[PDB]
Amino acid sequence: ADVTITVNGKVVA
Amino acid sequence: FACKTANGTAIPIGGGSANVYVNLAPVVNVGQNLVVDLSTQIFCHNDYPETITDYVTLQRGSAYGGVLSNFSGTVKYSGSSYPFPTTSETPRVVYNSRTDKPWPVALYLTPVSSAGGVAIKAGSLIAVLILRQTNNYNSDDFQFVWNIYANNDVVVPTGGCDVSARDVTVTLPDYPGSVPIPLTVYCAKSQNLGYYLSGTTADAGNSIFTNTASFSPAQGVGVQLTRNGTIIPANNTVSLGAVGTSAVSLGLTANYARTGGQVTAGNVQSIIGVTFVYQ
Repeated sequence: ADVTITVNGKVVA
Repeated sequence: FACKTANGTAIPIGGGSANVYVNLAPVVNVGQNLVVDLSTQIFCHNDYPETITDYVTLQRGSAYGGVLSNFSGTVKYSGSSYPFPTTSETPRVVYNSRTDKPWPVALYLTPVSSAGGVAIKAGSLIAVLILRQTNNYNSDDFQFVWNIYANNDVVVPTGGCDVSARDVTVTLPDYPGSVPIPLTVYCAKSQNLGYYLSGTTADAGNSIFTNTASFSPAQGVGVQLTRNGTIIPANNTVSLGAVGTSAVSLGLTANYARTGGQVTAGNVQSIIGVTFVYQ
């Protein structure tokens, strides 16, 4: 790929 | 003829090959991409200008090395352009003062992709340059090698277009919030561009990237990208129309989306590729 996107998140308890 | 780099480091001259560390700032230009402007990185002078004049040419067989070995392009040498790898000896540059003057050389690459890039880490070989030094008073005629190494990490563009970042990181608000992805593209001349996404998906629609968070991963959810509210499946090309010299946003937003079963608490991460194509 030309660009790598790292997407972070969280489902809170 | 004696030379040093931008930070003042002597280049040991003649005899054996020298490893010369330079800073580079590669960018797209019209029809060719700058790999490295050496004229801001290598400076030379003559220690006897009252009585000796030094002449230096770039010899045939100068070429990219390392990860750039298979590329061709051009060398701008003293203001004129020649094929690179070099196929003839260039005209001479004259060194005629004790004051440092640039070595007036820039290396360019012929594009082969739309918006591709080649990573060059600091310490890697960029090019192998063969120099020939003569003068105006005797028969001295010696040829020697400068191995040009990267002093800094870069990505050399191999296409007509370049991106705001090669590695983008975004953080969603806590579920179920969304986040815009800052990512744009521009081109040296106008080009018609599209792009597609790559990665592992979890869903019937091939549009929810799997949650690959290493620690305490949430279950039942992954990451889905949209442009103007329209879901973008993997491996389905999105058109950007014509992109010119000002940046065009890809228009991407990240969202959580359900993959089936109960959504459980925990971390979420997805790694998604973007690839550009000419249309």
